[PDB]
Amino acid sequence: HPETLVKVKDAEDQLGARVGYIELDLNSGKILESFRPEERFPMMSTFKVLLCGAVLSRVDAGQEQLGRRIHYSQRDLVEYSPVTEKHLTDGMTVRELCSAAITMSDNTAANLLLTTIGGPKELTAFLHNMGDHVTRLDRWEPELNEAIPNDERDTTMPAAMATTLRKLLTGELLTLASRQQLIDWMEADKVAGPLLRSALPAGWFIADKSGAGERGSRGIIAALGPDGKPSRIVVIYTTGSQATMDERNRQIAEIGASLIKHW
Ligand SMILES: N#C/C(=C/Nc1ccc(Nc2ccccc2)cc1)c1nn[nH]n1
Ligand SMILES: N#C/C(=C/Nc1ccc(Nc2ccccc2)cc1)c1nn[nH]n1
Repeated sequence: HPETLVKVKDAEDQLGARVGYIELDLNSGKILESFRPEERFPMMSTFKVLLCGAVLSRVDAGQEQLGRRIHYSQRDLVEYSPVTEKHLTDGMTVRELCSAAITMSDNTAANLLLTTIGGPKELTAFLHNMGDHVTRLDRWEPELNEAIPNDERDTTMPAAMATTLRKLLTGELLTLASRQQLIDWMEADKVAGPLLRSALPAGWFIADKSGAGERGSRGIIAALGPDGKPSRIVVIYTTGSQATMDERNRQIAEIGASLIKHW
């Protein structure tokens, strides 16, 4: 609804940054609303959903098993690895690693899983092969969050990301088992999900993955709807802001309030 585009432009004014925004009907894929749909923004940890989509595609093809145990060492740990740093001794299964990557944004889990699929080049190839010709992963955690201005490494476009997430959650790319697991991991997000669930009306469904990078970069991808069922995908990215979190969070509050008011 254009009143939500007003809030998006309000956010650009107040944040001093570019905001990219899409609402997509989950059933048809129709763009309901867009702002900078085909500009590039760093994905940050929102890529971890696409990563686990590629992992589940391999599980579906018998190329991977969710219960396969992965071992690793102290020198593999990168910044912000709250789950993996506790299983050097135990190791973790593929399923636990996707859970940690998606619900806790665990960076080492993401890097372990990237290795399993062939690295950033193969994630990019997976995306291209499902019709996303622009989303690209180039680097590993934590460098892929660098967000250098004008750098196209590790970026998506809001519209491509929205279309890609709809395909993963509801298209024929993944089996029913896999598409349900992917959305279940997103529904269990511990980072942004509890805040969004609190803010939405009672009983709403939300499944999401957020990300944060350098240089003010932030983003969220989400499937949400009333009455316990998702019916829309919403993608928001921003980069370039020097605002703190107070001002940033007031801005998303305003966009989200409008999205719901005009649903
Ligand atoms: N201020 C401002 C900006 C607004 N852009 C924008 C882009 C698309 C729309 N689209 C729109 C569609 C229906 C009703 C009303 C509006 C509305 C606003 C802007 N700044 N830089 N690029 N766009
Ligand atoms: N504070 C505050 C408010 C923010 N609430 C709100 C409402 C809906 C959302 N939901 C949301 C979902 C996806 C992307 C972005 C946001 C997020 C926040 C508010 N003011 N009036 N109504 N809600």
